[PDB]
Amino acid sequence: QGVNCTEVNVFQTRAGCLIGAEYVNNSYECDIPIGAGICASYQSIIAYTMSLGAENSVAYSNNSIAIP
Amino acid sequence: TNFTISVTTEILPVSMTKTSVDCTMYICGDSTECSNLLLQYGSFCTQLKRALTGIAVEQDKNTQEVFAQVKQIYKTPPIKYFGGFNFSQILPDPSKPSKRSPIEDLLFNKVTKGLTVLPPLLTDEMIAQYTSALLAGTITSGWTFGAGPALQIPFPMQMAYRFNGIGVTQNVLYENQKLIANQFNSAIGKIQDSLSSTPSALGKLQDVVNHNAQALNTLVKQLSSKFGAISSVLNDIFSRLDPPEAEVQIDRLITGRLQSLQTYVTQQLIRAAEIRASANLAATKMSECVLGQSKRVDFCGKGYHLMSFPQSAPHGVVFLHVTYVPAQEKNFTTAPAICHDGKAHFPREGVFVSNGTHWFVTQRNFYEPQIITTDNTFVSGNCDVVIGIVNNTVYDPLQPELDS
Amino acid sequence: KQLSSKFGAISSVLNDIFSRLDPPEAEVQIDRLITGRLQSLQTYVTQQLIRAAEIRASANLAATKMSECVLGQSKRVDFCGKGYHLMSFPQSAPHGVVFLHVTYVPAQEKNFTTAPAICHDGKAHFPREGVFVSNGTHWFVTQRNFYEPQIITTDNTFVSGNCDVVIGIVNNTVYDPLQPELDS
Ligand SMILES: *[C@@H]1O[C@H](CO)[C@@H](O[C@@H]2O[C@H](CO)[C@@H](O)[C@H](O)[C@H]2NC(C)=O)[C@H](O)[C@H]1NC(C)=O
Ligand SMILES: *[C@@H]1O[C@H](CO)[C@@H](O[C@@H]2O[C@H](CO)[C@@H](O)[C@H](O)[C@H]2NC(C)=O)[C@H](O)[C@H]1NC(C)=O
Ligand SMILES: *[C@@H]1O[C@H](CO)[C@@H](O[C@@H]2O[C@H](CO)[C@@H](O)[C@H](O)[C@H]2NC(C)=O)[C@H](O)[C@H]1NC(C)=O
Ligand SMILES: *[C@@H]1O[C@H](CO)[C@@H](O[C@@H]2O[C@H](CO)[C@@H](O)[C@H](O)[C@H]2NC(C)=O)[C@H](O)[C@H]1NC(C)=O
Ligand SMILES: *[C@@H]1O[C@H](CO)[C@@H](O[C@@H]2O[C@H](CO)[C@@H](O)[C@H](O)[C@H]2NC(C)=O)[C@H](O)[C@H]1NC(C)=O
Ligand SMILES: *[C@@H]1O[C@H](CO)[C@@H](O[C@@H]2O[C@H](CO)[C@@H](O)[C@H](O)[C@H]2NC(C)=O)[C@H](O)[C@H]1NC(C)=O
Ligand SMILES: *[C@@H]1O[C@H](CO)[C@@H](O)[C@H](O)[C@H]1NC(C)=O
Ligand SMILES: *[C@@H]1O[C@H](CO)[C@@H](O)[C@H](O)[C@H]1NC(C)=O
Ligand SMILES: *[C@@H]1O[C@H](CO)[C@@H](O)[C@H](O)[C@H]1NC(C)=O
Ligand SMILES: *[C@@H]1O[C@H](CO)[C@@H](O)[C@H](O)[C@H]1NC(C)=O
Ligand SMILES: *[C@@H]1O[C@H](CO)[C@@H](O)[C@H](O)[C@H]1NC(C)=O
Repeated sequence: QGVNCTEVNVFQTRAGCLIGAEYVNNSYECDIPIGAGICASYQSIIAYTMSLGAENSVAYSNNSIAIP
Repeated sequence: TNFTISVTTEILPVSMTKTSVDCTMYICGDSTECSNLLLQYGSFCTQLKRALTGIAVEQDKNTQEVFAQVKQIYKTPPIKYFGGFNFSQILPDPSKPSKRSPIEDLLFNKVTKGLTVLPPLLTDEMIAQYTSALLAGTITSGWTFGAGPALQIPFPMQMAYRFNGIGVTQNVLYENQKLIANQFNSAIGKIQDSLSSTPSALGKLQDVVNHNAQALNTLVKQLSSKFGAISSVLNDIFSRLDPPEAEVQIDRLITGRLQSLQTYVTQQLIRAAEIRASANLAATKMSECVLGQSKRVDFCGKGYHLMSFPQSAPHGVVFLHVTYVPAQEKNFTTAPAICHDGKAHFPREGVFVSNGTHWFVTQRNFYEPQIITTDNTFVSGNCDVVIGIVNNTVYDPLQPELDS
Repeated sequence: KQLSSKFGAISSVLNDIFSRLDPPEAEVQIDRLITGRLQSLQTYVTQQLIRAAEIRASANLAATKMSECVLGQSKRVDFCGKGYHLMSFPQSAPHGVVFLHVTYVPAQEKNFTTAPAICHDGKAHFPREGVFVSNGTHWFVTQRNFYEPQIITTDNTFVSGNCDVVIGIVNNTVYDPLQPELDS
């Protein structure tokens, strides 16, 4: 953290550079914090941006109501 | 006889800047003999590293608790019409690449060795996304999104329910919906102008940032202190004096630096505890003011609380409390009960009101006279027990039905 | 473990220091050792004070939670349980307390057509506590947390003004429960 690995599977983050992890475009609920948005996990060891949750879009209308 | 929709700001700090300090680099630097002498002191550096890591994970936990209140990220509908209400200042702007609201952008702009400043686990982009999801949930789905599944509800009926939560009927809201929307838009514009024009409104976050920076500067400047020795540089005493005296001087410098760093750690722990309390309070306000309506007085702003808006801030959170403020009062003659055929009549929900000649019943928080009938009144006992009863007749809506 | 620290002295044991070094000259070393031990003790005391303050705040929070949503109802949402709160059961815990919150969570929602009010005989009708809903051809009033369709009558609705100032009102008749008694 705090330095670039170019002057030390290499990935660069805002917090720092990490080795031994592969960047994955998928978004998962992480467990091991890293910092600056990236949050690694074990599946091998992978690093990815943490997922906030499942995307939802309620069908809002001015004349529709939902009653359980 | 009138109301006023007033929007007030409430800024509460969320978390401080996470910092990590290296004991050997800060105290001894590049001297191997100094490190060997420091290794006999025990595990002070390990203790302080553990304390700083605990502080950092405490800040991360506070941020997660105050911001990740829901697990579903809601999205605003493309048609941003809510019965004349304007929410452009709080919704994220697609023109800005940061996906931040103009209010959020204004709050962001208004806020300006051996030590490493660890960046927060949650960046500002996902914090802004959390705030946008909370706004979408509290606007489109009402307050039920925080209590299970989200149920779609239009804004006028949500506002009617919120008015009912403070004992105000929906008829006055539906009779003055345009006036309420115009007053809300004017209040939003006025509070935006006030936030733009008042530099002292950001006092708490600026004070926290200044305190952290000043603590860091003091810890940096503490290296220049001689601590009663000949020199404040370890190189001079290592290459200028005999080891029998150089060992004593090195011990004096390292114990002075250790005392300074212990004081810094204690101050950081006290500030972290204060930030913990403030973040717990902010999380409580988010759970009560944002995720629902709170009947508590002065918990969610001045006066009666209707709803609120959560807004992201640098190292803090900004709340936009929507309040209910009565205005334009009028004197009116009252009576505890009405006597009719030897029976004492009491109001079901309001109070008896008189303008001088006739007697009506109206709500406590608004003026809405109505004919005193048997539907909105209940009888209990006779008239010689109550004190202050006046004489009036009680109309019966059932009577003209069988009169004809 | 901090008792076995040299603290800049020749050894962590003091009787050997007094035996091998005379107390006139060993007084400085003994003073350094005891002041290092006292500094460690003061650090431990300060850490214990901070932890005790935090745990006292947590205990005050637990006491307030037990005051609100154990000895009575709680209207504060997301205070001591996710969702609508019903009750809680306090059980003993090692150096602490645990809560078993019983919560109310709605499920199985359905789509309905709503209306702010009902205009009958030129007068607007507002529900007392429910909301006007429609399943496609008929209008009903239901609770805000459960589905229970009922016919719109005058007992559960009240009249306030006419039906043109409001926006979004629809047309539907209101059944009068009083009428059929004197119709016959
Ligand atoms: C309650 O107050 C509001 C504003 O304080 C009044 O609305 C004003 O009404 C006058 C006349 O209709 C207009 O000229 C103003 O432009 C309105 N102001 C705003 C901000 O819309 C309202 O009339 C008051 N209610 C009563 C019953 O008098
Ligand atoms: C809601 O508020 C926004 C922001 O004030 C309004 O956008 C302004 O519209 C006027 C013209 O009506 C422009 O002159 C301003 O430049 C706009 N503001 C900005 C920041 O671009 C908007 O009209 C309001 N109403 C609705 C329905 O969105
Ligand atoms: C108190 O309010 C009542 C209700 O509005 C007033 O009664 C009406 O007053 C107007 C104004 O002169 C008359 O045109 C109506 O015929 C009155 N209604 C009835 C049923 O008589 C009353 O005048 C008000 N009293 C005072 C002192 O302001
Ligand atoms: C309201 O009406 C009652 C009943 O007509 C009045 O009570 C009477 O008061 C007089 C003296 O004031 C007594 O002699 C009667 O015996 C009372 N009658 C009853 C049934 O109690 C009462 O005074 C009236 N109040 C006002 C303010 O005029
Ligand atoms: C909406 O609900 C009402 C009442 O639940 C339905 O009215 C009844 O519908 C059943 C069969 O659908 C008929 O057998 C009854 O005779 C109806 N009642 C009356 C009083 O006519 C209504 O059909 C429902 N509408 C939709 C579109 O589902
Ligand atoms: C509800 O009923 C009213 C009264 O019958 C309707 O108002 C009439 O609407 C027609 C055309 O829509 C006009 O030509 C009349 O002049 C209106 N009369 C009055 C007294 O306003 C209203 O349109 C109906 N609404 C719905 C949705 O059916
Ligand atoms: C990568 O290295 C370059 C040059 O060494 C430096 O300018 C840059 O800041 C580094 N990247 C990060 C993210 O620090
Ligand atoms: C009501 O009357 C009192 C005294 O007669 C007066 O001081 C007060 O201003 C009046 N209130 C209003 C709203 O006029
Ligand atoms: C109101 O107060 C005055 C003076 O204190 C008293 O004479 C009068 O009886 C009181 N009225 C009531 C209804 O208590
Ligand atoms: C209600 O309708 C909308 C769009 O018509 C749909 O997205 C939603 O899933 C529906 N909800 C239910 C409970 O049927
Ligand atoms: C709902 O919104 C649409 C589009 O803004 C509008 O055409 C329609 O009239 C609205 N419905 C009501 C009941 O206001």
